[PDB]
Amino acid sequence: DSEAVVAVDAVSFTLLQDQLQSVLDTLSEREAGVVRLRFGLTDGQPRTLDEIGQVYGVTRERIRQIESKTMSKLRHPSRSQVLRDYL
Amino acid sequence: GAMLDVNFFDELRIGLATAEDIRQWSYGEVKKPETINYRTLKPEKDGLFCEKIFGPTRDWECYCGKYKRVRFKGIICERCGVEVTRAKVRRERMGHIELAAPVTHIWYFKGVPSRLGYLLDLAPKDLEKIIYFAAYVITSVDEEMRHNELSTLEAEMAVERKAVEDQRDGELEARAQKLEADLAELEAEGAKADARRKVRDGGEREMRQIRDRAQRELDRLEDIWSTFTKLAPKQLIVDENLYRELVDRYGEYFTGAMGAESIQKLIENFDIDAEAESLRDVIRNGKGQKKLRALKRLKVVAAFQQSGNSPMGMVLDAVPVIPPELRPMVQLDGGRFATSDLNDLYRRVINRNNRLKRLIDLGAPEIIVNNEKRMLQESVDALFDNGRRGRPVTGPGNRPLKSLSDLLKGKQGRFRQNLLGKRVDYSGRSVIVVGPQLKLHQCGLPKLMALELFKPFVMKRLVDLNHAQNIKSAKRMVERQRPQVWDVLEEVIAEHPVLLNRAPTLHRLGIQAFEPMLVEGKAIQLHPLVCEAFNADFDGDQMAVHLPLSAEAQAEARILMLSSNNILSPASGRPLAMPRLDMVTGLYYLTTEVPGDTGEYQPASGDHPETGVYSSPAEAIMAADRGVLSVRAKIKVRLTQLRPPVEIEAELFGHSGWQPGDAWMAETTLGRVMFNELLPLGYPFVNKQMHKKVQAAIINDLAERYPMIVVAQTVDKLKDAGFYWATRSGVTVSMADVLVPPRKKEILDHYEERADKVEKQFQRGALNHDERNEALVEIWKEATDEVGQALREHYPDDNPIITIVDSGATGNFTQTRTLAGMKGLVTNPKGEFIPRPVKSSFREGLTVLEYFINTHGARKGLADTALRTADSGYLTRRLVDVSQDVIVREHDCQTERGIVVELAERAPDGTLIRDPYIETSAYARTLGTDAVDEAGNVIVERGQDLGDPEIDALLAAGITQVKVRSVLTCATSTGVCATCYGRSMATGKLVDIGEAVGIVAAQSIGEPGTQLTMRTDITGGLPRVQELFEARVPRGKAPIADVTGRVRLEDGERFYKITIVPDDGGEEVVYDKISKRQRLRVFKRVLSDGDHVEVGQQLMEGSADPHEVLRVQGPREVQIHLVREVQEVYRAQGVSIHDKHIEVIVRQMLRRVTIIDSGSTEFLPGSLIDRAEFEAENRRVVAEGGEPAAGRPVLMGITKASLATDSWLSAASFQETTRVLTDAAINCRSDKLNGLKENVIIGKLIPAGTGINRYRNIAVQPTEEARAAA
Amino acid sequence: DRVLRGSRLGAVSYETDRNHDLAPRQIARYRTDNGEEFEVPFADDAEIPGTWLCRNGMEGTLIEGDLPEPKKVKPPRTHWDMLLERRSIEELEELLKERLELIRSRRRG
DNA sequence: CGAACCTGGTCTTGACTCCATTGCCGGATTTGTATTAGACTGGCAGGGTTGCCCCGAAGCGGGCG
DNA sequence: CGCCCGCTTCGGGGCAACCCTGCCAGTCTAATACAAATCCGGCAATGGAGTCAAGACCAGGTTCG
Ligand SMILES: [Mg+2]
Ligand SMILES: [Zn+2]
Ligand SMILES: [Zn+2]
Repeated sequence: DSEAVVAVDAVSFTLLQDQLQSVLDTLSEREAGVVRLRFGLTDGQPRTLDEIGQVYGVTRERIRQIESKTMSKLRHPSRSQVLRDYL
Repeated sequence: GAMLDVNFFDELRIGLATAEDIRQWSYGEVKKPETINYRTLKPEKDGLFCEKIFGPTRDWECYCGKYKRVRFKGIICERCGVEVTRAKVRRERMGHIELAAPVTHIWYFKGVPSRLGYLLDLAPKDLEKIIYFAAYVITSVDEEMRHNELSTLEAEMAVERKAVEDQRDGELEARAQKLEADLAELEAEGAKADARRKVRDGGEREMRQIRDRAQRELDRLEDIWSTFTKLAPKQLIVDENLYRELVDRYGEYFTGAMGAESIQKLIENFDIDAEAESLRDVIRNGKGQKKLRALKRLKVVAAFQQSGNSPMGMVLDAVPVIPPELRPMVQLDGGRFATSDLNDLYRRVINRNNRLKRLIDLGAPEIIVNNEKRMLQESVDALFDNGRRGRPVTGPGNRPLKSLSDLLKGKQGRFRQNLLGKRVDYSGRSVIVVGPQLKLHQCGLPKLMALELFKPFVMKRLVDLNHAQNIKSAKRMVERQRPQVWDVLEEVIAEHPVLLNRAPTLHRLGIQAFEPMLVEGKAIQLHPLVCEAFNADFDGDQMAVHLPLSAEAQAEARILMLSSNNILSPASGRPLAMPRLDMVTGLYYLTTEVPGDTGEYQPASGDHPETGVYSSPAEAIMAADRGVLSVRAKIKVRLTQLRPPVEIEAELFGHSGWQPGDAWMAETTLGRVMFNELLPLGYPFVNKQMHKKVQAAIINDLAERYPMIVVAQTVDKLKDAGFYWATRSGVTVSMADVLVPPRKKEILDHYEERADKVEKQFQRGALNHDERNEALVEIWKEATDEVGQALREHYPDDNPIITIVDSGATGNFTQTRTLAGMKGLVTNPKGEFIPRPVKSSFREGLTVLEYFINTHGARKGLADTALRTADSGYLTRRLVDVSQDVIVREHDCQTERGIVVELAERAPDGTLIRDPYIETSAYARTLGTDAVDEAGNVIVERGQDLGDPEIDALLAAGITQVKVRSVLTCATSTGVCATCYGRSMATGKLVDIGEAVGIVAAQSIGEPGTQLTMRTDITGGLPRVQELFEARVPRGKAPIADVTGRVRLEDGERFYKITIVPDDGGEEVVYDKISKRQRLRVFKRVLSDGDHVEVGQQLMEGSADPHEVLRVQGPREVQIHLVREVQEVYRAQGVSIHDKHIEVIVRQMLRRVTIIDSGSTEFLPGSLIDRAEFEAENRRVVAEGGEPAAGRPVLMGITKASLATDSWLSAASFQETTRVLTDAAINCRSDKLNGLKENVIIGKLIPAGTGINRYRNIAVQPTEEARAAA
Repeated sequence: DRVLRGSRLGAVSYETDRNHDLAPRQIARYRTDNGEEFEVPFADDAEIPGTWLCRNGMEGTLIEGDLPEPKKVKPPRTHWDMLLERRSIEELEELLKERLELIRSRRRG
């Protein structure tokens, strides 16, 4: 039955969620909130740039610059050496 | 009740489901015989896989994709119609079909009692004609319309028959007219006088056949009129033309149909109350055959009347559909598909239902619609049980299809294959080798297998030690097997018990728990002492390794099932960690004594002192390391740390003979000193020759008197010294060490001369063939014993063969006699003895014909072993299921009843000669009464363990009979108490309050059934035991007496006759059919004529019937006869079972009593009910109007006893799954989940051992003083 | 010539099983002819159809008084239609008069 | 001593790009139903195997109204 | 007088152990005519979502006259 649960990748997924929580919480509040709303972590549907600019009281261009700067931040080896083995 | 199954259950009620329940379970009606679209592989709409009916295939997705995530959950897509949810509801939602015409359920039509036939009082031959469109049935009729149209229609009938007779005499008149015409054209011209009457005879025969036709239709009209007068409901009408004539003449006055609709009409017009009251009247007043038939009917009629059930659910108006995930259409790799064999039956039912609906709406003649309805009926019957009625439905390749009942029946069902025994995870399997350096509680383990057993433990541990960043690289590190994972594996292995299985598991000691340790290679190393308990040699046997996970299972394997805690056996109480083959030979060589060896004790004078004494065993060991002392010479050492025996203790030290600084001289060998150093400090000096029975007695005493850890360490030391002295013993086999007797040829010639004399006398016709065969058999048996005697006296004592035999290591003297000497007589394919016998030994080499003669018995025994092993497995399976609900519940039932024990019967000269079977009939029990003698003091009081010192005290004080307490007379409600069961065999103390003594007793009885030989008209092996526990009437049925008095013997023609004269005013009891192959009973001499016999005296010779011996002597003697007869079979092979293992099964036999009077409370005459439930119902009925239901105790076999239990789940899981389940659903029997097998099925915690409420609810807290110290 | 690895035709995802919020939804009450009531929870913004195929197995209508009148199709083919496509009214009337005269001659002659 | 500066961001405005997303529309393919007028009229078909036991039903000897 | 109850015989259903090891079975009147349904290939309405260039600008480290 190939459609069953492999039962080691599920607990690896749980530990991946906790590790990603730690890595995202090592940053500030605006960055982690914009990232989680952008990629849809607290909810199923990912909020778009206009939605996050609405919920943050700004324009979408500031949201996009924040997104670009945080994605430039997260590719550091200090924030990548723990997440590299999860793919 | 519950529907989400929170594992909080107390009942499981089965019931006969109606159409209103069926269309309440179902979610949507399936109406098309399609499964899957052939091109896009999606489930079709309204098919057998429809996503609107059974739920969605994709997680949180509708069919048209309009709602595709969790935020739309619990809603229904307004276009497609699939409720959006998880995809696992395709395993739990059911559908249904709405049939165009009703259909009879096959379980209530075709059984061994047909329940529809017993309910409606119809013959099954008639029922198959009704419900399969073969014969009409009158479902209703009028009374008053028939009453007055009786007169008017008999006037109509007389009018019609008058017109019939008018046409008849009109034919007569036309015959007379044509006859006169023949007269005019015959008797006026020239013709033959016979030819002129040929036309007269032709007209006469024409009138005869005309009145023949008229009389036949007269018979037809009389038949239809008489049948219309005697019309009644439930009457079958075969002969279609008669029914059509009756209908189109008398369309009033009655209705009559054909098929399941007519059966449904009969069940409609039905009252159970007046029917059951008429049946009660018939069983009250009737007699003979009609009383038995009315009882068999009253069973099912009262079953339908008592509960809140309706009989209308035996017909079926709506079939339900099983969910599709239990009959999946899985595709393989590469597009190949696999159905599940129920889709074809469901598709056939769907096809024929749609075609019947179209035929009815189209308007078709009766032939096509009737054939279509019988086709639909046959299809539904084939769906429920293929192969029940008529030919089974075969698929491709002539294989019968797997119907719904075939998922349950037999060995491949859900019960015996997937519910009771499942494949488990965290497991392993490998071959075993002998590991003689391990301690007793250890086991070897290959690291390549323990790395896969302990994978998540080692994953967590090497994540914790920073050898990997996370679990993923740790798993890849385990898969690549990097050189640090072993260093982690030792830490995660240490102090973690594992279970080691061996298949087949005969008894309780087939699973023991060891401590593993890492061992190179790939073989599970085993301790050489658990081989006897496992019954495993090293010829390539494999053993499966399991693994506990939680703390409860780890403590269970550490405490309950550890290998160093099970030394004794639960069957007989003898040790099963005793020294086996090589250890026995080593200790026998180490402790034997040779007269005149190197450096003995010779008491000398003149030349020197004795030169045999020593200061200490250290000096003895130094003088044996130098070549002066042999180990087995009689020396006189002075010992300091070995405790002397009782004689020398009371002689030298008297009372305080504590050793470890004292000194005393001891004339022994060196070897017995080295042996007694193995045994502990408190043990007295043994000073014997260690035969295997002496080692059995030593370990038995040492395990009865000392703690268990001392016994385990002593057994380990004994294994070490036994192996080390087994190498140096010098037991080897060479063909110069197999000596032959010197006088073999003279003995063979002397017996050959007598064989020649017998053959010559047969040649001279003085005796027939059978007598000369018996004479030759006797002569050569005598010759075989003579050659064995001469061979026994020829050998020395230090021959390796005779040392291996006489030291009790292995083998017996018949094998040495066949090695050297004479093979003897060989059996036949039938079992006779060929009078040839083989005179060559296996050392001299046999010849061709002697080898070919030997092969008969060899192949016969080798086939019989495997057949008997399968039979013994079946018997153990029956006994475990029967005795499964006998567990200890209290500490003391406080009864005063108890059986007696013979216990060393009186010698006629006058002593107390000991009975041989005291170890298997009186040890380890509790004294039910006191024991006193000569109006003196009590020797053993009430309630003692009754071990060996108390037995010796009783025998020395000179009493013989005691009343002992046992589980036949235990007065607890559910299961036995604890003092009735007495001492447990495996521990040595009193049995606990949670033991499963029933399964222990069943395993201890059915384990050694493989070793039970058989013989060359009474059964004397395993089928004798099987006919005892099943309580059949035996083959050699010997009658017994029924009264005291003398006999009237008669030697009749080819069979005897025996009549017993009573000592009272009764008729003399006659026993007629007693064949001449039976012989008379011998007692004290053989039976004479006029001999005064007792009540329960066996008249003939053979096997008495247990059913009769219960009726004559009551339930006490039937316990004695059944226990003695089973023990007499098992002790023939030298196998000891304690009698408390047999009394458990006998107690489960004699539970229920029969009903011979109903009383006035709900008890049918002939229904077997429990002794507790029936006697409590007498308590309820002595009040509120007093009459007792009269009952007499019955004895029933084990298949008959286990099926009539209180749970329909344990009974259906045992045997005959259909016939148990079908009448459980009639009576609406509700299980209570109270036994032992049902908790195994539904997966809750069993009520035995550590599962009961005494032990499961223990509060564990630190004490208050240790709380303050932290 | 491969390994027996099966898969049911469908995927299994795993997302957050949260019940604290869902989409808002209505409940429509459908009624069949034989006195049955059924509840089908549609979403809020959903064009509720006037008819529905019920769980019982029969086409139930909606309990609000919509009265859609769907104007169903004709019954497909009759034996009368297959007779009329190959015969005419006067010929069928002629055979009717033929059988009428035959039953008259059988009845009274 | 003050003062430019230079650069973290913080944020907005405005233009640009680009790809989903329905919507017709025209045609392609896919699927379902109706209709064929000389005469034709009750199946091929495949095996029968054990042993033991229990029990329920058919049928026959034997008396009875 | 035919009618019906004890015996006997015949037949149907159930069971007959337990560990590995295994990986897929068949076939014969054949077309037209049409219509409805579904799909698919290709622009055409966007229009929103994102991308980029530039800049307005708040104000704290950083380096000169
Ligand atoms: Mg073996
Ligand atoms: Zn949908
Ligand atoms: Zn008791």
